[PDB]
Formats: sequence, structure tokens, C-alpha cells
Amino acid sequence: GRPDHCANTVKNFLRKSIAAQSYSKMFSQGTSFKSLNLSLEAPSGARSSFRSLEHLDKVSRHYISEIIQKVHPLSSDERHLLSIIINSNFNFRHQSNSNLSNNILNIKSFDKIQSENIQTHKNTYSEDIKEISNHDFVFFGVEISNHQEKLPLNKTHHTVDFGANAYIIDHDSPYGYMTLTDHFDNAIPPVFYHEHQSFFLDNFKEVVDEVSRYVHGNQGKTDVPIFNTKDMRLGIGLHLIDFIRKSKDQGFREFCYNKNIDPVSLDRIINFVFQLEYHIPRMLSTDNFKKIKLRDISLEDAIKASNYEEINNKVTDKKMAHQALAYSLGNKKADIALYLLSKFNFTKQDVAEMEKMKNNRYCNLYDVEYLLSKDGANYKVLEYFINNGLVDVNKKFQKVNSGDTMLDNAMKSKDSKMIDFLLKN
Amino acid sequence: DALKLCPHEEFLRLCKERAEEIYPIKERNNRTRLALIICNTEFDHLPPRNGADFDITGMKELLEGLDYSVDVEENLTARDMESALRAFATRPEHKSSDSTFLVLMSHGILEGICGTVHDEKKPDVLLYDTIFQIFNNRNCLSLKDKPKVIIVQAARDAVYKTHVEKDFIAFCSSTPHNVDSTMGSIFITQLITCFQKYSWCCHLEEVFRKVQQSFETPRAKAQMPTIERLSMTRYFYLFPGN
Amino acid sequence: LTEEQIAEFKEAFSLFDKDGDGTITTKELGTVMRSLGQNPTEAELQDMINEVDADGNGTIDFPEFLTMMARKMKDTDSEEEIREAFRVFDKDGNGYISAAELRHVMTNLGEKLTDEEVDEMIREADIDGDGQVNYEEFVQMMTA
Repeated sequence: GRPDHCANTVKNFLRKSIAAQSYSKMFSQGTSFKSLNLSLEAPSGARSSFRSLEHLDKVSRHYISEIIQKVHPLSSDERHLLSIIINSNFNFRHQSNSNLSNNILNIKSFDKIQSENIQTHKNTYSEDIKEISNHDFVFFGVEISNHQEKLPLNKTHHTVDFGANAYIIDHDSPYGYMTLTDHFDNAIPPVFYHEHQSFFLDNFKEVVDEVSRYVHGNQGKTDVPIFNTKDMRLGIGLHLIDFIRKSKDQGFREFCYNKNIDPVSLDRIINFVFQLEYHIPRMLSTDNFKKIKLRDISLEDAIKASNYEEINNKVTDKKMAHQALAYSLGNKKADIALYLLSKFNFTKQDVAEMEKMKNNRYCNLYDVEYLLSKDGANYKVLEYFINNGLVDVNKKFQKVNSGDTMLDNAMKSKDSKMIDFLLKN
Repeated sequence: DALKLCPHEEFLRLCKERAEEIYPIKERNNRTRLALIICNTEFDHLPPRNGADFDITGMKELLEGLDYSVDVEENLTARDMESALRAFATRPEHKSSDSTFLVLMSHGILEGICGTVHDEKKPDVLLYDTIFQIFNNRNCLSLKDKPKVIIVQAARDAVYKTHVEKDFIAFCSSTPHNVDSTMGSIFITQLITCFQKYSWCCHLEEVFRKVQQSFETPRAKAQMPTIERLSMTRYFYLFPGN
Repeated sequence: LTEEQIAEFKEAFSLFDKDGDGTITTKELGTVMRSLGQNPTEAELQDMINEVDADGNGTIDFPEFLTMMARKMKDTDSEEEIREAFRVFDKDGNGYISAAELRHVMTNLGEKLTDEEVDEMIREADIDGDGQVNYEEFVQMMTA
């Protein structure tokens, strides 16, 4: 009844609206949804109503009913495991090579980053962005939390290490959604690709060849189960008990049906049988988080992630700055390149020494002028290199596409700004 | 370093005893072996191909360890690819050479490889038959009766040909666009390693067969590389280090 | 107001009747409720269990469960309540709230949240880019 209560209702409403926009994008721009009878109409006006959220709840109810009818009678061990998973809370992990956390951890979605850069044109849309359109969601791996082992229990999602820094949150988001695998890839790999394969190889048998299986709804393959935050635990548990009943390894069955099952063991089982993926709409900004540095990162991964801290630590000499600027131009990270150009003063002899770099991939393969002209993103640094006279405009390439000049790369990328710049200079 | 070299005495012995069964080798002195790598990474109307730089560098270093001078062309249209191959075939260093390698890497269809400005509504493709025509015994006298190796990596009457398209071999990979590594390709990586460890003792096709055997796992048998348009009648020992 | 084909609660309930009795145990109530995405406190659980037959040893039938879920679902905030919560901060009576007014409300009142989050939700409230926020229109647009 206090004014705080009304402000809380207001902000809950606005967060609901943000999530509604994200889910409307996903359900209207997703081509795979139309074949599965799960598609949704586009927003009539500028924004979308809560009908995307009720559609999310409807498809969650659909998948819950599909898995409940598959096993309506439940045994005692099945229901005991179901209660264990229903009452267990999750940790959600996002891995990146970038520094996403200071006093506060702020992770943004793909679409938010696009809208923030305000690049003039839209490059060709990738298949995932088109088939699932989950690109306004921050993605997370899922682990069990009632453990006191080292916090990153699992370090790989779809056998991919998405970064050295692991950011972990311990609270469910009210408007996130869970899938049993990747929303794009609905297949789990063989055992040789699983991180914690040693435990299962040592203690379990036929599950090794039973675990690699398309996890799909009754509509068939490519039917990815979607569960909302309220229904996720039940769906996870029911699909898990379906798989366990299908399994012939009695050891695995009685391990996952142990009444006093270990939480870390349960996480191993859920990371084995499934590869759960959690999605929080648009941004994720909180003060309650844990940051774990799993490993050191390479200078090139640092340039790609724009991790200025690791860059400054690793780039201390001009010979290392040559590598850094090469990796910046090759990976089209113009701002990092300009930071390096201000912090280190580069001369023409520096570019000559960069041309001789055989350790670096980009400079050993390509001419530096080629690297400057390849994409419009490097325009600024190109400008810097030409206004400061570090490279001559009419220089003919001697490594890749020999005989061509930077004007040719400009005409390939169809960037009129680069063409005008090169023509007048 | 990784490329194992064939001992010189074995080179002499195999050239003497099985000369009628292998392609002749020009002396390292005054030899001008050339190889060409065409690779399209950025496309106007198609998804980008990443990790191609790793494959370019690996293929370049391997071909140079095999004593080939490598030309590398990137982001070319189909017409520019045809012109580049035609120019390479009229390169006259091939007269002082004994073989050639053509590594073509891009997206592709069944009929040919895709250029940069390619779309389903207006296609931009270099046909494989065009490639084999440009280098046949009639249009490329410098490489007549010399082995011609075409490594292709793609994603997603005519009897005259059988008389003029001689001494060709094609090793083709057709792994889909996204299946893997952003730091390489499994086909190019396996090829480089098999060359590095088996070129010293086995001929080109034996190395190709060992690549194929490396793809015999149940998870990789689907993307097995294929040997196509074999016009060879002798065996090509690359005799590395000689 | 009233429930409609949300009797799918029964499905969840039926996953937890060990016997065909159609009877869950009191000890399981919370669990079953958490199966439906609800997080009842121990006080609410005790109040619900005392309403149901206390004498019977862990005997809750689906009629009683559905009666409890009826209130649990009818206690969700309504559209007009959200509209009133908006109007609490617009003493102008104009029907609009300044973007800075809403920002001050969210920074110095309610549950604390990061400034980037308040920026995102101010962007959501500020459709046109102007200082105005038509709360009536916005909440009506969001409620289908």
C-alpha cells in the first residue's frame, strides 16, 4: 500500500513490456515456428502487446502437456526425482572473454548491441537469427546451485568455451525461457565431446550410446521444447525421467534414483542427458553476481572482445604492439586500433616491420594496406594511416590479390566513403 | 618442421626403378613450380566464411614446403576467377615446372564454385568444366603430360574432353556451411597433416586415401572427401626436400 | 476473474498422487505448487493446510487444491490496478508523466535497480522520444 508498492508495480509492468517486445520478435520473425504451428502475428503498432507473453505461456503449457501425457503414471522413484528437481534452484552462467562487470555486471543482447552501434546498414542476417530469432536474449548455461564445490561446475555449452570470464547469477528471471538444448541445434553430441565424460565412462555403460539423441517434442524432430520460468523445472524433470526409463543401464538408473542424490551428481546428469539453455530478455544488469576467471586469454581474443585491461597488460613493447595492431585490423576492431595508435606512436618503419611479421596470421598473409581497405569498419584507421602518411595510397599489393590497390578493396565492399577518400588522396 | 622430407637416395632409387610408373621430376636447380589458391571469404548475398585465413595460411605453407611458389587471390567474382585461372595457365614458369596445385575454397553448388556477387536470382558461378577446360592438353601446353592437382572445398561430343583432359586429379570436400571450427577446416587440417607425415614415402593418391581413412569415424563418415575426375595414368610422388 | 481450462492444474496434481486416491499429502503441497511456478511461504502453506482437513493424515484432494489455486490466481494484479499505480505519480491529472519524473521515482523509490535498467524502461515508456509518458494508452496497448 506504500508508494514503494506502486513504483514496484510500475517497474514490473515495464520489465514485462521489454520481455514482451523480445518474445514478439522471437515468435513473429522465427521461420521455424510457422511449421510447428507455434508462430504469432506481428505487432500491429510500433510495439507489441502482452499477447507474446500469453503465447509464451501457451506454448509452455503445450509442451508440458505433451511430456505429461507421455508418462502420466509416475512411479515412486520418478516422483522423488521430480520433487528433487522441482525444489532445486539454479545458477546461470554466461562466459565471455570481455570484462562485462565492474561494480555492476551488465550483459546486453545481440540486438541491443546492434541498436547501440547505430551502424547505417544491416548486413545479411545469419540463419539462427532468422530461424529462431532469439537474438534479443542473453544466453546462459544452467547448473545446480546447492553445492559448495568450485563455482563453475560446467565450463562448456554445446562443447563451446564462450570465454574465459564466467559470470554467474543465482536468481531466476521472471520472463526468461528454457530449452533442453540449444534453440538452434537440437542435437546432443557423442560422449567424446562432453566435458565430464570421465565420470560417466568410469561408472556407467549403455547410456554412453543412449545419451546422444535428438531431444524433441512429439511433433517430430526440429520441435524444440520451450518452457517458461514457471514451468521449466517440471519439464526438465519429466524429459529426464523419460530418457532414464528408455535407458537400459541399471547403474545410471539407480544413480539418478538414489534418494540421497548428490547435487553435483544431479548437475552432471543434467549436463549429460541435456544441455539446458536459459534466455533472459534484452539486457541483464545486476549487483548480485560472481565472476570467475577460468583461464588466461590470448592477445587476439582480447582484441576481439575489446578487453582493454588484458590488452594494456599484454601490449607493453612496440614489437607486441605490431601484433596487436595486426590483430585489430584483421578482426575489424577499429576503436581498439585507434587506442593502440594513440598509446603507441607508429612510424613507417613500424609498418615495414609489420610486413615482415611471419608469426602473425594477418600480416604474414595480407599486405597491411589490404588489411586497411578490406572493410569499411577500418575507415577511421585507414584515414589515420593516410593523413599521417604512414602508407602510400597508390601502393600495389604484393601478397594477396597482387597488383590490386586499396581502391579495389573499396570497390569490392561498395563503400563510397572509402572510394572518395582514396580518390581525392 | 612438421613436413617430413624424403631421403635423397630413395628419391634417386624410385626415379630410376619405377620411372615408367611415376611422373618425372624436374631438378630443384632451375625449377619454377607454381601453385594457386583462390578463396572467397566475404559474399554480397551469402553468409561469410570464417576460418578461411587459417586454411589459406596452412595450404600456402604446405605448398611452399613442397617447393611451390604460391599465388593467393581472395574475394573474386566468377568472371575474375576465370580470368585468374586463365592467366595462371598461361604463366610460362610452368614450362620450367613439373606439376601444379589449384586450391579453390568458397561456397558452391553441384555444377561449380560460387563467386562473391552470387545470388539465387542472378547466379555467379565458375563451372568445374570451365576449370578443366582452361588447363587441358590443348589450352595449356606448359602443363601437358604433367600432373594437375585440384583441391576443392565447397559448402552446401563431350568425348573430346576425355581426350584432352589428361593427368587431372580432384580432391573435393562438401561439408555444409555450419556443422565447425572458426579456427580452421577439418578437411584442410587433415590434408595438411597427412601430407606432412606421409608425403615422404607415399604418392599423392595414397596420401588422399589416408585422409579419407582419417574421415572413417562414424561422426565424420558423412563428410568424407571424394576423389573425382581422375585423369592420371602414373603416380605422383612429391619427394619433399628434393 | 474465474478460472477457465486452467484445470490443467489437475495434470500437475495427478503427477503427485502416489495412489489412485487422487489425494496428495500435505508435505507435498509446496512441491506441487512449485511445479506450477508458485513460491508459497511457510505461513501461506500452514494457512492452506489448516483450511483443508487438519485431522486427516496428509490428505488434500483436488477440489481443495483447486479452491486454493483459485485465490492464488485471483490475487494477481489487474490492469486497472496498474493504471492506478501509474496515476499515483501524476498529480497533474494530465494523463502524462515526465520521463525525468518516472526516472526519479524509479531511482529514489521502490526496489533498487541499476541505472541502465531504468534507462531501458524509460526508453520503453518514452515511445515518441518526448518527455511525455501516456500511461493510460501504454497500459491499454500492452493489455490485449
